[PDB]
Amino acid sequence: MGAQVSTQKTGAHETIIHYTNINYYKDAASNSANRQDFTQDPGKFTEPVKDIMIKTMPALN
Amino acid sequence: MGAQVSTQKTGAHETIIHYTNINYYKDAASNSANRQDFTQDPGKFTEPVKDIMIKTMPALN
Amino acid sequence: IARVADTVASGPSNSTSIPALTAVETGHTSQVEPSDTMQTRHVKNYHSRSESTVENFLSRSACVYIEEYYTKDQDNVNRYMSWTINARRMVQLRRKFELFTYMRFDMEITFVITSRQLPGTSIAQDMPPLTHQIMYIPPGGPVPNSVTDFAWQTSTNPSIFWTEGNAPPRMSIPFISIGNAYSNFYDGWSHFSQNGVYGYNALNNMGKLYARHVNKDTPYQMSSTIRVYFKPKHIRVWVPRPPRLSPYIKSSNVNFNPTNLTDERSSITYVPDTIRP
Amino acid sequence: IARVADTVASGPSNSTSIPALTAVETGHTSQVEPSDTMQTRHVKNYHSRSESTVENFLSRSACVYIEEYYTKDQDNVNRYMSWTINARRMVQLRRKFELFTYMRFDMEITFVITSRQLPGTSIAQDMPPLTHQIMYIPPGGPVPNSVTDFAWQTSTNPSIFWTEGNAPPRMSIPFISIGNAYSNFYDGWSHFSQNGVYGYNALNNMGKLYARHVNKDTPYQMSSTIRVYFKPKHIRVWVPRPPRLSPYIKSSNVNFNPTNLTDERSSITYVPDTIRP
Amino acid sequence: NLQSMDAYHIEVNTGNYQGEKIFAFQMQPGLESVFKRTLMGEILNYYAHWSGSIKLTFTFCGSAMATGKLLLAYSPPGADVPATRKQAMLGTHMIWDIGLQSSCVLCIPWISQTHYRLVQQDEYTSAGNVTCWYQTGIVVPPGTPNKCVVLCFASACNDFSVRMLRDTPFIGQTALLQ
Amino acid sequence: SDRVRSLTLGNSTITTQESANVVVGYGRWPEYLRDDEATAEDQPTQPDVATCRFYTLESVQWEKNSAGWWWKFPEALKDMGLFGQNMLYHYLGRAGYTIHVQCNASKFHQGCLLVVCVPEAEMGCSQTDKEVAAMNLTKGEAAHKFEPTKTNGEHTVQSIVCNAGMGVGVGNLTIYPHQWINLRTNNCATIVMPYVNSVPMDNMFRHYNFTLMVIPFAPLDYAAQASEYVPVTVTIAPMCAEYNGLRLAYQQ
Amino acid sequence: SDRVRSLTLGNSTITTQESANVVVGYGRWPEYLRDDEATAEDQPTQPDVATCRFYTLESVQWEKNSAGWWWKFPEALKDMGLFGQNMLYHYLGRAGYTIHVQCNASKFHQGCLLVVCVPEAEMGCSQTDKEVAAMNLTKGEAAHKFEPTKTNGEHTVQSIVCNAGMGVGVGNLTIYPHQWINLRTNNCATIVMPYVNSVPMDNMFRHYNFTLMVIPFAPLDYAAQASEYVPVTVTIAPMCAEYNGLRLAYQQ
Ligand SMILES: CCCCCCCCCCCC(=O)O
Ligand SMILES: CCCCCCCCCCCC(=O)O
Repeated sequence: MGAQVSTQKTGAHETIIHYTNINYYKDAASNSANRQDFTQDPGKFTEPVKDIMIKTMPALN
Repeated sequence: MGAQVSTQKTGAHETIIHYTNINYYKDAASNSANRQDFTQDPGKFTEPVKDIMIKTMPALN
Repeated sequence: IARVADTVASGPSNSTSIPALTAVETGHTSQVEPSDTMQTRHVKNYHSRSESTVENFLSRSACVYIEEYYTKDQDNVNRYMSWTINARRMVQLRRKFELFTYMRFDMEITFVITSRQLPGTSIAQDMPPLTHQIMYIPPGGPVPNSVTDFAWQTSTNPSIFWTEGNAPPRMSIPFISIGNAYSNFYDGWSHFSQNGVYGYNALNNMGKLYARHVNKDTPYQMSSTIRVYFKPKHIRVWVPRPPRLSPYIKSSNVNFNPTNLTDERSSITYVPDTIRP
Repeated sequence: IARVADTVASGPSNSTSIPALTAVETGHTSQVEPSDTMQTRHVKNYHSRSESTVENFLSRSACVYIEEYYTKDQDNVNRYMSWTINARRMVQLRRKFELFTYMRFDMEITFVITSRQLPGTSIAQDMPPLTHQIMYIPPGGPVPNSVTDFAWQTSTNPSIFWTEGNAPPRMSIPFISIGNAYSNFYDGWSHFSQNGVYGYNALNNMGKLYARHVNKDTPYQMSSTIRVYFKPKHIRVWVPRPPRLSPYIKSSNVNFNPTNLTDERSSITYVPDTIRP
Repeated sequence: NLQSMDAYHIEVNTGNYQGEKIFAFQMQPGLESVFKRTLMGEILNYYAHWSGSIKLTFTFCGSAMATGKLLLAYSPPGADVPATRKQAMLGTHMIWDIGLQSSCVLCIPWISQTHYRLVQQDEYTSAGNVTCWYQTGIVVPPGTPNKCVVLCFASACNDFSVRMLRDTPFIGQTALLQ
Repeated sequence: SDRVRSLTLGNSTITTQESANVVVGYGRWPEYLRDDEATAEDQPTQPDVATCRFYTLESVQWEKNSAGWWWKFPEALKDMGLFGQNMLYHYLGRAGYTIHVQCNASKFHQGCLLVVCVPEAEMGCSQTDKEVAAMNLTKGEAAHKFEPTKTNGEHTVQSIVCNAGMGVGVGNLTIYPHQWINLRTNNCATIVMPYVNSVPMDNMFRHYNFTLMVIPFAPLDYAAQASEYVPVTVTIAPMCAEYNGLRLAYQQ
Repeated sequence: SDRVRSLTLGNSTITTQESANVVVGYGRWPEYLRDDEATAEDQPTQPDVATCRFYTLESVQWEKNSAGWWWKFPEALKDMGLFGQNMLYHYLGRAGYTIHVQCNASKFHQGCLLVVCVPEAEMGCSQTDKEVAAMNLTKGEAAHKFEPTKTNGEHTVQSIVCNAGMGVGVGNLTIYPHQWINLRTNNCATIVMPYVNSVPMDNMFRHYNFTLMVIPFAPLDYAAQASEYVPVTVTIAPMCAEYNGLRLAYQQ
């Protein structure tokens, strides 16, 4: 089938950890949640300044 | 098996979106609806004229 | 795939091109678009007519019939159901099917059977789960005259045995019509002398459907209501037509009462003022 | 993958580097870390922000509504349910959604329907399993005015038929909004004259949801309580905002009563002594 | 006229009628009583969402000797309905000149904030109005009618589309038919 | 068939089934000001479709005794949508304009109008000893009309047609961009006027770049029972509208 | 020196010698609507320099007991030059905006303001049982002010500062595009807001895209003989202004 093997979340016996998935429905809205999308970009809220500010330097000068 | 992978309808997280299907019954009447047949030809009802009419021109002349 | 047309960017104009001018007398529907009668900007239209498909439009279970049958043999209550299959007794689905003159498709039939115990002063029971039997009888087959008729043997007629509590019974059927397509409208007669039956009933004959309780008898009177649902799939439709305007009166013909073309209003120039700061 | 930043080993310092000094006036949030203001050791941090994901945060079924409807037609008890879909009547889920201004996602809807028999002196029955019907009516569709209205034919409106005992009915729905994203806050009006409806209700319109017992009638009065659950999936959120501080008063607007910024305490220098040998 | 062919008739007369509004209506393909029942609107009522442009074709049914110029205007939501020709003329309009070509199309462009609109249009998803006026007037020779009929046609464009399947509110019953 | 024509500017479109070609100013077509001809250093604003669209003015009635009419632009469009708004807020302006005069009758009516665009149509006063008042030269979209006889007004314009209120012969106005509306063949007249002035730009309230005159040379006539109401509507659309010198709106 | 900065939009220019960088919305900079995101088919109008310029609103006085102020856009600019004219004549609008709040004192004065831009700043009513009136939400370039105590008005906004009239904590407003004006280091605050909405465009009278709030966290203070008049002026300039749906001006 259109099987798609992904990686499972670390277990309590770490340091065959993968699962299989197949969509049965025609609408993408039927698929399960995307609990594995780990994107980040705090810059939008933490550093929305026009002029890049270097940590080790004075904010104003 | 006789699996057949198709494309799913766009989801609310666009811009692995495919599903698998296998028929289990011997009669085609048992299969699911054909919700993905997008054919069109309005000409039958909107332009059933014998002489092609060019938009940018006079209907009668 | 089933995407909609985009709008080409148009600019000023001043030529002998007359896309706005035409003549409906030809029976031709103008193929003009905004860009032909004004300055438009380019627009990548991603909209899709995927849900306008005749398949997606008609492929949805809709109730087509409903009858009630009792368990005990008291009074003149019917203990079994009988029905001359057709979708002309439920205005909703009937109106959709009638948007087209001819139809061809397979169909998914689902049954929603529910029971109850009729009111009473002393009705303490303990009846086991009620099992029902739905039997389809194609034109000509023997019809049962009782809840114990030999016809319920279902020797060759398709039949379903369902017990309450479980998921509503279902099953698909192909394209039965003896013609190349089902006919929603038949402007003709059943007899060559131009008389007898007129319209649908003149040719359509999908047979009958019977139901009953397979349980012998109940201490106190109980009744069940079966609801038949139709869901056409693998659809094909021909010759579209004006939607039903007048309410449906009979389920055997198209009789109607002179109905208004639409709702009324003050005058041709009436437009409600919705802006009042 | 969604791992956290490690701490670089830092040693003594004595330069013109001023990572600790800054100016919040710029609207810039200091990007300082322990290693910048002290001597730190190397630490391979394996922690992950996998559960802080907007997906994992909002993708959890939360109750959004609850109503009760009876079986028998006694007194002025509603025999069916009606509901103008929205998630502003349950503070819990409503507060989460309101952490962001705009949202976009598909959704998994689950229904928890439970029934009961109202108290009485003589209520000995034997009612078969109760079957329910939940019908969604998008804006404009015909609304039923009784438990026997023609609207329940569900000709094209999505509907579910569930019998007690089985797993709670469920079904997914895409992104309905006619806009590019659901709006939790609308600082505007419904009319151009800047009047009429203000806020959410001014534009959101997900339609209505109706429920009922498909069973004809019960010997003695019984009632059922339906609980609707929402679980957004394939989530997208924009413009974060200050969490709700004041309790929710109305489900149509953001009205509130002047609430305290936080709990009080003795003085700014108050810290409970927890060490008393 | 709810049961006569006059319901479709849009009269136009000879003589001074400046400042007079020939007709007007809202742009609710599925809610407006004017469109509510047309093939187009009749279908929209099986859906809750709609989008795209609309083609309003006008046909002059007067005599071959009658002449005239009409101003077909369309004003997007936001302001009051055009009370004068000047106000209407400020919006998307089409000056139709009656001649050999009987019909004239007034394509109402899709100028909405949102991608889609509700068939059960409310003030939020307002579409605007359409008002018709006399650009000049209808001049006619001796021995010729002074009143003429102007038919109106409505249909969707190649950029039109519905979206939310629902049941039509134009059909119901109180019991199984027989 | 060159009889039918269509015009599209902005959100406006005009239709015709009985036109007579299109006169294009002095052979030139409206164009924005080039850098090697500009003077105003500030970057101009170009509303485009916002101001460059068809504006219809108050219709006028053509009678068996009508002597003529005249409009002055861009003044006449001071209250027309955004085109008029830019005139108020800006010191300098520049536009093209597409004049389209409509007037239909029937194969049984007769008459002939002269649609002309006169650049710098400086007019004279009724009383040669006095001066004229702006109020008598141009009054918004309201048209001033020529008289078949001499006028007497204090500060009125010498409306006597034969001299076109300029002290010249009306039969020579054909030297300006024009067209005729001979009812037996026409139905309208279109003229595309390019920006004509001795300066790259100019104020639009203080200066009346050109005057549109509609003078009938063939008296309107017809038989009994024949529509007596024959209106003449004027529609004009700015082209390549540029504006400079943005400041507080001018109080009319 | 990053202290000094200059802003130029249209025929307007702002100067500063004591700024603190520039906050750019949510990392985005104003941009015109793309074809793959547009809905309105008609070609939009872009006045550019005509509407995209610095508009100064009525100044406000900062007092030792001032609790705050707030403005709602684009509504607040309904009567500002041509930007307001396009709002009247058009059904749809879209703009960026460059907020620049000025406020100078001296090395002897003290105080700290919080300049913030709150998208969809839906506000509550004084009487939780009633509704609010547009007149109490935004009143042109006239600023509404927050109160240090609870309000009682019938259809008034709950001006009590601590809740910012939104039922939230004022200390958390820092999650929105903002800057502070700490007199001992600042002199002004600039914020470039990109078009933020769940729709490509929207009406500019019916919808208040965002609210500008200036709330002081450090009370204005000073000694005797020290200028007691400390005004706070707000200047804003639209960016990438687009308009659709041209029609008859809307009567306010
Ligand atoms: C086993 C059950 C068989 C039921 C047959 C139903 C056939 C439906 C045909 C509908 C014809 C029509 O709608 O014109
Ligand atoms: C078939 C049931 C359909 C129910 C539609 C629910 C839509 C929920 C939308 C929530 C909008 C919001 O929270 O801003």
